[PDB]
Amino acid sequence: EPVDIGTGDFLQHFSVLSLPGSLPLTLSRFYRSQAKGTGIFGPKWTDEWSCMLTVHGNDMHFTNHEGVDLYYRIPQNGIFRDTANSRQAYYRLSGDIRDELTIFDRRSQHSQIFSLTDNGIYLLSAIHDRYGNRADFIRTEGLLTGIHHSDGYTLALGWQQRQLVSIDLATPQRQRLVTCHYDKNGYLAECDTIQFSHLWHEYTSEGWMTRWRDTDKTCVDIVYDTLGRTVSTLSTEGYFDDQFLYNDDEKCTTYLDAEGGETRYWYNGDGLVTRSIDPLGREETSVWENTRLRSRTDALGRTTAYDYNNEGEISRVSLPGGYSLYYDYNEHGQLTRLSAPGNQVWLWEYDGKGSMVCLTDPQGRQQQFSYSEHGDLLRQIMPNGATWRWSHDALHQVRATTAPDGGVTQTEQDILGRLLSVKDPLGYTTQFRYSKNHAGPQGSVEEIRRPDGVRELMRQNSEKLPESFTDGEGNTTRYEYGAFDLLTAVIRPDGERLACRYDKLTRLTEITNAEGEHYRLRYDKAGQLVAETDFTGRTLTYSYDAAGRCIRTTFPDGTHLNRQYSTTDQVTREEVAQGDSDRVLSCTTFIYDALSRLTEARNNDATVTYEYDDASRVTAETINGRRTEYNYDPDQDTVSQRTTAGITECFTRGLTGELTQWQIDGHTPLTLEHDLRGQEISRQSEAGFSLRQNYTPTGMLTGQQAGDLTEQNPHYWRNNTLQRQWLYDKAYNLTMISDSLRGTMVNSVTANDQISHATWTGSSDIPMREERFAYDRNLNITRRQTQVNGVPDSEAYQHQQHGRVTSREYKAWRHTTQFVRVIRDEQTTWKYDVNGRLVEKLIDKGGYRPLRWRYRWDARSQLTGLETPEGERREYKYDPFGRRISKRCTNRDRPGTDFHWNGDQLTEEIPVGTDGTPEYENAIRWIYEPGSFTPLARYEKGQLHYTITDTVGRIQELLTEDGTIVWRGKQHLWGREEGRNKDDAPSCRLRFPGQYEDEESGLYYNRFRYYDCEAGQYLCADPIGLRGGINLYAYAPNPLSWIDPLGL
Repeated sequence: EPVDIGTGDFLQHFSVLSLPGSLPLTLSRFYRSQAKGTGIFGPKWTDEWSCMLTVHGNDMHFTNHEGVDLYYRIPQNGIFRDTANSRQAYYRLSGDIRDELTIFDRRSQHSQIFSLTDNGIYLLSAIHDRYGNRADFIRTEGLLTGIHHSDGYTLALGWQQRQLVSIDLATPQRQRLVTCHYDKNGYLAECDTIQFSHLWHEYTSEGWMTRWRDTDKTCVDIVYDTLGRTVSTLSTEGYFDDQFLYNDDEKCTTYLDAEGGETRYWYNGDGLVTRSIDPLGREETSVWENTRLRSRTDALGRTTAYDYNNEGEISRVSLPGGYSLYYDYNEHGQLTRLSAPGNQVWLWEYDGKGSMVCLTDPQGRQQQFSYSEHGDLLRQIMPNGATWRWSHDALHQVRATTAPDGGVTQTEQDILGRLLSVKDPLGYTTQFRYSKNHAGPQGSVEEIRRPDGVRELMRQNSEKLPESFTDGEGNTTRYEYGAFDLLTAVIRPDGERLACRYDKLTRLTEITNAEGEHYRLRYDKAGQLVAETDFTGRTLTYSYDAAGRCIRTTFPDGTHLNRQYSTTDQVTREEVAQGDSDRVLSCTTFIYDALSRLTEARNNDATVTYEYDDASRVTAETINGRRTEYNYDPDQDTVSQRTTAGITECFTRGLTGELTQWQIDGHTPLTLEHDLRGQEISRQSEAGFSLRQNYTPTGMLTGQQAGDLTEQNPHYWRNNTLQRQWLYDKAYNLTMISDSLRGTMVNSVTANDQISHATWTGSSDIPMREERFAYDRNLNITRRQTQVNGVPDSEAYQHQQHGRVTSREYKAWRHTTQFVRVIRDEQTTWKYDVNGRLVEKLIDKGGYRPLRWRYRWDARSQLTGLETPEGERREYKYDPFGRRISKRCTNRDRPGTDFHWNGDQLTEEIPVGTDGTPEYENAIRWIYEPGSFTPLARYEKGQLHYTITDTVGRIQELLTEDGTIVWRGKQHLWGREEGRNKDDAPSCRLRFPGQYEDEESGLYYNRFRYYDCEAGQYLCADPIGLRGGINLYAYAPNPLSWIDPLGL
């Protein structure tokens, strides 16, 4: 909003200064081209330090920080008392005109004092709160020259020929905050601020701003008509080449944006818009009542209404769909009650100074807050008794926090509020140093000193935007910007560029990856994304309704995905149609209750229902008849008990909400301990299972010990102990693993933090097994070579096209005695359909019959069918949320598997006989904490196994309750599992978080996509597009650093 539609005013509002304290001191500057007001920054600019009351006849005129005028009738006795004006009722004027006048703001509980000067004028002399925190304004020769804050600092304002040139922090420290210059006519020409922007301005003789610019890329030219109305803008880089048309007879203003769109506004006598029509013809109307908004109706006809109480606050909001929100206040305008549908009520209680001392939630639970005399929050008591405490520095910023467990976190900040140091409950200190660029452009550097010795650098440019980041190993990422602070380039530590380009309204239209290929986006006249074409040339098209809700997505093959919405913008129905026939191939329904809570989702393959309690907490999720029930801790809203098929689990949590005990089906419980930083140091079962874990100064998981709790009986726990250690480089890449069961692993990483060499060694210094990796410009795998005992074992080179693997050569060697000869030689080719889905993988094994895989998909790019080299057919089905619920062999003698879920967690794999009968009594239950993707236990036929997981949450060991190691994982870098376990050992198909191995394909099912752990890629494009990254097929650049549990 650069232009006031109701007047044609050019408008600008910029932050100037923001000083922390008990009473925060904030300053800004507001510009209006046709304004007549003056502030501390000269004519045409207004500010919060220049408000004044002036006598006009029998009225007092209040001039606020925008130049708006509110009138107050002077009482017969000349004494104001809680006097208000309905146009802005939150302002309350009190006081005798012969003494001093006070404006109380009901919105903030702050007060402004105005003192008599000259010609019936009351200038701003103080600001204070209800605790007495006060800022005094000192004026000499009529000019504001000093400010004294009760926290203990002072400001000095420097004037030259009655023009403000400087604002300085004077005591207890001397610091320049703002510097100003003016043109030949006295208008503010330049304003450099220490915390915010540094801008220049140019004006006509009347003060009409014809140009403004920043320090580098932004420069805008504004043109006015003879009446002072803004008619055009244009930035030097082309952005916002806009025009403005005015029809004062019709009271209509037209906005012609730089991309050909036309927006018409109809305004009232107060300049408020009563009706607008957007570039697509969509209309929105508003009803005003003396500058007070009473209703608003969108293009769909949905109306939101606002009622008000006798004091000017909103008392009722009527929402589309019959929902109303009620607001009640105390005599000072502080919200004391909020009433929402579903009989949800919040209560706030205030003491004599306006401090919020007690909050009552809809369930009647109370939170008590205790304050100091000057308003500092000192203590908070939660419903369960958990107590937080805070102390504060001289500027009333928090300097120490005591957690419910007594752990203390100390923070230190400077006068500008920048963080200087942090000492955690275990005494580890991180330091932050800042330094300004005194030479050249106005850059700055921030250095981070971590308690492990790591030093990191964070540089800013003259626009105070991130310019570069250098990690603890010296790798530097750089950033470049255009006008309006648009990110135009990212330069990776390896030197490669990622570029972005925008249209004349600053909407992103093109991304260029390091390879040089382009991802393009197209918009309609209203800014809605109507098309996008990825690097593979695949185009999707979108359609929206009158409220901007996407109602159709069109795929290259012709299919449409239609969506219908309820009045509350919730998807009620989804449909799949094909081509020119609007024939429905499938439909998915979503049903909601009277509180708009999803109660049933249904497609052709699954029905999912949800039950709720009065607090809208999910108490039951059912999937095709399989019901999981929940109970909740009454104080923490955490799951305290869950049951599926008669098997009940119990969750016990501490004051902070940490898991302290877990128990299932009457088995011996699992108890867990945490340290003062909240990190788990041990978990334990009296049956015998025991696991200790320790962390680095920055919280890295770095040590694990299992078995022999007290080192009392090493002979008894022989072959049932584990010592594991993880070491990291100064960029926090996992570079070394010590594992008492497997050996030692050493990793080398690239500047992109990608592993280029991984070596496992056991008892011989020569590495037993090595993996060597190379990557292309998009950080996708190219080369993989393996070595066994220092002998070349196999070599593969895969080739990407448009970011997805297309072909690969592979060869393997047999070792003769010292010689090597090729014993396997094969080329693989990948083939994708026009929608970006892998449809064929063909392996030409030289000297053999070819091996071919074929994949069938649905319109949502879900893998519905798989054909093997032998001709067998597997089939998969998914619920309305994309959760695979079943797996069937459609043409052989292979038992199927049903899948049960809790939210995003695969909780049960249920064997299905060839006659289709599920074997619920043989189900394998995986135990997760709710919301977590890391399993803690496994339950099958009354047998409980505990897990030990690595640094990414992957299972490495399964142990019985008494601590016997039964399963041992062994993986190649990118996830291929190949540990050899006993035949009777429990199966463990879980891999990386969210991944499940299908033994019929070797693929890892990963929620929304299937993962190829050999190519390191997914079998189709990311269904969320750019929102998952610019690598649409890649898994993660480093599989020991990042995870992707949803496959997105």
